[PDB]
Order: sequence, then structure tokens, then C-alpha cells
Amino acid sequence: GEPREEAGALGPAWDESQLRSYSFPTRPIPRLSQSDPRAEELIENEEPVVLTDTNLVYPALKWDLEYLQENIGNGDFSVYSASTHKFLYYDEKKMANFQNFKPRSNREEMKFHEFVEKLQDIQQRGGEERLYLQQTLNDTVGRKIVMDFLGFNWNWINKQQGKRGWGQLTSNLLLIGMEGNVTPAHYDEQQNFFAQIKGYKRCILFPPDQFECLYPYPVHHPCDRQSQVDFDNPDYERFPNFQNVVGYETVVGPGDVLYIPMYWWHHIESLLNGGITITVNFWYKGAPTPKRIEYPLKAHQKVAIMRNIEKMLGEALGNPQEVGPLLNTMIKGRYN
Amino acid sequence: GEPREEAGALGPAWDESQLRSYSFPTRPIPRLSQSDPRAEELIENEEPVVLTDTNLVYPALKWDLEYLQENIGNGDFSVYSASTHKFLYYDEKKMANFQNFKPRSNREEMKFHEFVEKLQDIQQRGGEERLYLQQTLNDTVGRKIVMDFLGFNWNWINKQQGKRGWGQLTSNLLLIGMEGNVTPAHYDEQQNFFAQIKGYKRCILFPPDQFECLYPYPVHHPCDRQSQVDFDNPDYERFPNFQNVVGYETVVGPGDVLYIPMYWWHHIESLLNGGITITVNFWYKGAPTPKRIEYPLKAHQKVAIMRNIEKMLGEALGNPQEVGPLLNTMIKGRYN
Ligand SMILES: O=C(O)CNC(=O)c1c(=O)cc(CCc2ccccc2)n2[nH]cnc12
Ligand SMILES: O=C(O)CNC(=O)c1c(=O)cc(CCc2ccccc2)n2[nH]cnc12
Ligand SMILES: [Mn+2]
Ligand SMILES: [Mn+2]
Repeated sequence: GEPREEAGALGPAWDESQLRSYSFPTRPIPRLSQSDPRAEELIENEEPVVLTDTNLVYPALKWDLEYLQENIGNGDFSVYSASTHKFLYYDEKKMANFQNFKPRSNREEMKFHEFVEKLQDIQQRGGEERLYLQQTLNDTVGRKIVMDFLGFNWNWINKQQGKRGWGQLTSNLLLIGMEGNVTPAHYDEQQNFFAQIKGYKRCILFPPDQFECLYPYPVHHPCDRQSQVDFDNPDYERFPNFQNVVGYETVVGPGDVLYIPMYWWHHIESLLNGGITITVNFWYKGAPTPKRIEYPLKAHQKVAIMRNIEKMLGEALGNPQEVGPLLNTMIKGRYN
Repeated sequence: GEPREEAGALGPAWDESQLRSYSFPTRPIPRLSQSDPRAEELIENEEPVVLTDTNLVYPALKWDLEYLQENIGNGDFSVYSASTHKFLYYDEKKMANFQNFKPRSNREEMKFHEFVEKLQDIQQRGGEERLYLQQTLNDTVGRKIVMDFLGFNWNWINKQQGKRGWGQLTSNLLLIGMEGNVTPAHYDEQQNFFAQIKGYKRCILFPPDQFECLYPYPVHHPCDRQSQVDFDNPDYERFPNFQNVVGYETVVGPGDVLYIPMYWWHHIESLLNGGITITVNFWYKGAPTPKRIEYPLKAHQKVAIMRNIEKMLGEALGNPQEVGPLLNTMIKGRYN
């Protein structure tokens, strides 16, 4: 809501002009201490919460481009490129299903200084071209970064994994972005802790029961799990229920950790004119489904049922492009 | 097409005024000898054919109400009743899913003479109330009927079952109806030989790829497999593709045998002012599906896929009434 004040009378951390304007209402995600019972209650009920004092990535709070470039080593890093502010990721494996899909984002491997220089050059000419670096925190990075990575609050996050009954830590991703970068609305099938390090990022989350308002791509499409709605220019004729969507909103800064529950939609943007952003994400496999299914189902279980129906139909028909026509055949004049 | 002539200059077997008028075009089903290779080719390709000389139910050609009443015995027979000419059958087991479904047909058990008398009484007062008797040909009927039943051309129909690779003979049903009786359009999941004995019945068949034009009820509805379209007063707003339906038509009389392939729609009506009708149906389980599935699929395989999706969805959601809403959720703004 109202912008927080940096310690030491350093002024507001951000102002309203750094947030993009959208067509839907939002309400705040709770900001709570990790020792607060309400925070544990929210995570257990699969609702989002911002924890302000986990110290989850404390040793990484000194990370910037200068520190990382000298200590991360001389390895190759995956840099994603976009022509606009919207980063449009896609699944290359599913490109065969949609021969007319034209990719808008592009990946490239380079050294860290190549990433820094291409970053600085774009800011110099102001070319509106934006970049996103993604890298796994393992032993392939330099020694000093490994020391920092080992210094994460593994005690806290291991206990969270234990208490919630989650599966194994799937991925631990370092994310470095440019001001204005937007990852459009999408949902994931894993639990996530979103650990902010440098700069500020506005996170807008939508519950799984907003499926009907957000219109995800077909499961076999390369943009599977992403919303088809252009938040900047929504097509109300194709997507009429986008007029009904309501989100949960928060701005996370250094030291904050946001819990993004599995199947929850999230739209993440780096604040305009806010400098670079650095985030470390942790993803965990969800807990195994309880063997005594309790009716009526939760929204996220209906999402999984719909995903499976689309998958099985694509295999049974021998061609995922026939999924749509058959589903319409099933419905028209029978269920609508 | 043109009405056939009875042997012995006995005049046309029927005239056009005995056929009900419908809104769709039709073309004739081939009438062929059972020794004709074309007939074997049609049955093997799952296309309908009228065989004129099988002698399948030859000993039953002397069956009428007087002969049957004296020789079928003093057992109970299932008599279905309808207020109009349309016999609206339903699955009582599925009535729990649709508490607002009101049955229009009614079943009652009675002696054969009770059936004859209630038949004659309705014709006397001309009450437009119509009846349909259904009974399995087994050893529970009288001795003389068993002799006749044993006299069917079991050699011919056993060889057909063998050649097509069909499963076991599921049911062998005696059907006695009144003039004007209509069994509305529906499809079955078994192979059928329709053996006409007394009177004439107009059979209108639609291929399985007419699913989209005939709008079957939801699988969990008591009228599962039946068309929702009132052929007498079609609702083109609810059922727009009924304007595109095209049928295969024939009038079968004594001695004729119609092959109704599995998943083919059929609408059967006893000719107006044509007297009672008598039919014996034979149903067989279809051949096991070939283990090497050949793409793209046949229409009837897509029907089975759609049926299974509706079934599994009803079980997964714990309530078949939620099938419709979820299917719409899956489709709207995504596949339509
Ligand atoms: O913070 C922001 O701006 C928003 N970014 C994201 O949500 C985000 C992301 O950045 C990176 C990955 C890749 C995760 C992965 C998958 C397979 C193997 C390794 C790693 N995913 N996956 C789902 N969401 C993301
Ligand atoms: O000739 C006409 O007027 C049209 N009639 C029919 O299509 C017709 C019929 O009459 C009777 C039965 C019941 C079959 C059955 C099912 C389970 C156990 C025993 C028997 N079916 N089933 C599917 N279609 C029929
Ligand atoms: Mn994500
Ligand atoms: Mn039938």
C-alpha cells in the first residue's frame, strides 16, 4: 500500500509513479514476521505472505553487479532478451505443436562481464531493449558466491519444507533484471519462496479460482501456464471475465521473502526507474495429494484435472491441434 | 424409396401417407441378397445394409397376436407405455443425477392376454395411448415358441459373428408394437441385426460423424445416447446443426434383416395405420479394438473418447452436475 520508509531517514523506498497502471483492483498481501503464528497459518493454508525477517538470503544482500562480476567466476550464464518490457518465455519442446508460433524472447550464453557491458550499453543509448539473467546457485559458481550461498538460512527453509510436507527442493535460481522488466501473469505447479535481494519488485498474485478470468493458453501451447490477456491492453471481447479479476499486491524489497503458493497466478515487475533487481527463487515439489480426497474439490485440484484432460486428449487423438474441436463437439448444445 | 409390391398382385406394401414428415434429406440403404459380396463388404466396413433372404427368423413369420398368446405361455411380460407416439425410454439408475427429470414412459408387467386386451381396448376407443412389449427369447417362454426360436438361421448369424470378430450375443429381444410407434433417434454401443417379422417399420440411420448435428444428452443423464432434438418440432436455436443432418432410410418388412452398425444413430417408426409390428433384435458385443491404433481416428472412436471423458470427469468431481461448468471453464476463451 503506502510506500515504506527506508531506515535512516533515507526517504520513501519507492513512489506511485514507478508502478504500472492496470485495470483491476488489488488488496495487500500481509507483511508479517516469520515468528508470527499468522504467517505459519497462511503458508499452511496455501495463501501468500511476505516474511520480513527470515534472513533467508542475508549474505547475498551485499550482491551487486560489481561484487558478482568479480566473484561469480568465468563461466557462461543464460541471458534472456526481450524487445519490449514484457518477457515472453516459451517452451521450445511444444513449438512443434504450433508451427505458426513466433518466439518473442531469445536466450544467449555469455560471460558475466558480457552481461554487465550489454546492460550498461543499453542504458547508455536508452534502447528499451531489456535483459534477464538466470543462473542456478550450485558449485559451478565461484568460491566467494558459494560461501554466500552456504550462508542462506537453510535451517529456516528446511523446517518450512518439513512442516508443510513438501517434496524436494527442485531449483534455486539467481535472477538479475533491469528496471521496468515484467514477467507476465502465469502459474506454476510448485511451491515457491521469492527472496528479494536488490531493488524492488511489485508482485501481483491471483488465486487459482481466477482461472476463468485469466484465460491460460492451451496446455500444448509453448506459452502453457501463461495468461493470454495483455494486461496493458486487455481484449474484453475475447476475455470478458478479465473485467472481474481481483489480485493480491505487494512490493518486496531487500530482505523480504514472498511465499507464492502453488497454482497461484503471479505477475512480477521491476519498478520503473528503480535500478537493477536481484532475486533468488526457491522451488519445491508440492506435498503428495491426500489419499482421502475431500469434496468438493479445491480450485487448484480442478486446474490439475483440466490440465490432465487436455494432455490425455492430445495423446488419444494423436494430434494436440484436434483438442479444441473435439472439446467444442462435446460441449455445444449439450453442456452450454 | 418407391414402395415395393407384395407378391401375388396384393398391391403396394405401403404408401407415402404412412411415413411421418421430417425436415432432413435421406438416401436409401442398400437392399441386397446375403450371398451378394457387396453385402459382406458393407457389414465388414460397418455400414448399414438390408439383407432380404437370410431366413434368419423364418419360423417366426407365422407369429401374430393369436398364435403368440396361445403358445408363449402364462408368464409375465414387460409392457412399456407412452402417452404420445414417441416412446421416451430412460435409465432409472441415472435418475439420481437429475432430480428434476420427469419420466414420460412407464413399464408394467402383465400376462400376454392382458397385453392383447389392453391393445384392443386402446384401438377401440382410439385413445392415442401406445404400447410396446419387450421380451427375451429364452427357455422361459412356451414350448412351441422355443421350437420356433431354435429354428432361426443360427448358422448364418453365427458365421457373421465369427467373420466380423464380434463378441458374444448379448441379447435377443422380441418387440411387439402398435401402428405409429416411434423409438426416437439414439445410438447403441453394440452391433445389431434387426429382423422384421410382421408389419413394416421405417428405419432412419445417421452415421457416427453426425454427432454434432444430433446433440445427445449428457452421459450421466437418464436419456444418455438419445438425441435431444424433437424431430417433430426441431429447436434450431438450441440445435443449429440439426439443419445439416442427412440420414439413411429404408422400410423393412417381413423377412428383411437390417444391420445397424454400432454407434450408428437410428430412428425407428412403425408405419401409420399399418397394424401391429413384430421385430426380433440381436445384439453383439463389438470386436476388440485393434492394438495398433490407426490415425486419424474414426468418428465412433471419437464418440467413445468423449463418453469416457464425461464419465471420468463425473467421478473426479464427485458430482456429475459439475461436468458442464468445468468443461465450459476449460473451453471459454481458450479453445473456442
Ligand atoms: O521474479 C520474476 O520476475 C518472475 N520470474 C518467474 O516467475 C520464473 C523465473 O524467473 C524462472 C523460472 C524458471 C524455473 C526453472 C525451471 C526448470 C529448471 C530450472 C529452473 N520460472 N519458472 C516458473 N516461474 C519462473
Ligand atoms: O425397433 C425399434 O423400434 C427400436 N428399438 C430399439 O432400438 C431398442 C429396443 O427396442 C430395446 C432395447 C433394449 C436392449 C436390452 C438392453 C439390456 C438388456 C436386454 C436388452 N434397446 N437397446 C438399444 N436399443 C434398443
Ligand atoms: Mn513463476
Ligand atoms: Mn437401439
